[PDB]
This record gives sequence, C-alpha cells and structure tokens, in this order.
Amino acid sequence: AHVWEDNWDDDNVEDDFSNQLRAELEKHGYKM
Amino acid sequence: ARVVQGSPEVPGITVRVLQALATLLSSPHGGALVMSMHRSHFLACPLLRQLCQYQRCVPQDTGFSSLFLKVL
Amino acid sequence: CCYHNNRGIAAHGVRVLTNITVSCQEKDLLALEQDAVFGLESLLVLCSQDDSPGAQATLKIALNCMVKLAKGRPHLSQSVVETLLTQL
Repeated sequence: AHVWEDNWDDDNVEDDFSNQLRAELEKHGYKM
Repeated sequence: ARVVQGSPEVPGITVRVLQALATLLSSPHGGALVMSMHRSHFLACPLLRQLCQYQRCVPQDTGFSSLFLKVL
Repeated sequence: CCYHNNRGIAAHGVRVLTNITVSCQEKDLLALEQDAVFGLESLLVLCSQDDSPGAQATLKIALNCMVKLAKGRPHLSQSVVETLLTQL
C-alpha cells in the first residue's frame, strides 16, 4: 500500500543511528 | 466568467482536450468551498449553463457525449 | 464503477481498468487506455480536497495505479505526468 518503493522517507524506516541523530537535531530548530 | 463557462461547455462537448480539466478544477474548488461553506455560488451557474446547452441542441450534444468523450 | 459516486468503489474500478491496460496487448482494448488515464485524474480531483484517512487511502490506491499505468504503457506516460502537475 506504498506508492514509492524506494522511498527513503516513510513513517518509520529510521534506524537507531538516525534516531539519536533526529533526537539531538530536531531540538535546536534554527539554521544559518 | 459564468458566460465564458457556459460558452465553453458546448466547445468542451465538441472538443475540450484541456478545457475540460480546467472546468473540473473550477467545479471541485467550488465543491471544496461549499464543504467549508465559504460562499460557493458557482455550481448553480454551471448547472444552468448545462441545462441551457441541453435545451439548445439535445441530440448533437448527447451523441458527442455518449460517442466521442464518455470520460469527460 | 470507475465513474461511481463513492470513492472506494472508484479506486477499485480504476485499479481494474489500470490492470487491464497494463496486462495483455490485444488491439481492440487500446481505446480503454484513454478512458483509463482520464479516470485517474477524475478520481484525483475527487480525493485531493478531502483530508480524511479514507481519502488518504484512496490517494494511495490512485497513485499506485498512476505509477503502474505509466510503467506498463510509456506512450501514455507523458500525458500522465502533466495531469499530475495540474493537481500539484
């Protein structure tokens, strides 16, 4: 029931390394 | 552009290609507005235009709709 | 059932029509190709402006049919993609 089979960005396809990366990276929320 | 939509309905019945897509995009936008009830007074004018076009030449329009472009 | 009022039956019908198109290549089916592609965009403009999980599943089914239809018959595919940009 997925349109794009080679989608890198689904609901939950994020491995552990990317999980702590997202955890420490979404918190700041600013970019220069 | 109610008169322009009424005029193009007969041209759309004859040959539309891309005008039928514009008419469908215009009508469903009014339908979504009517879902939000944001003063969508646009479907009644298209219905009156379709009724007038049917009353003008019923048989040619019916044959073009049921023979040439059933999908539109 | 592709030109039916309910969204789910339209999705099932457009799946059936897409699957007939992608499958066997007899000549006196090719006209349905035209019907097929118009069906998709018609269904799309029904299920874009709704924002409900049933309409979201209808989007899934329709877009999977769009991909498969463009994949099987490439000569329709260009028309396919331009219609998609309109609803974008």
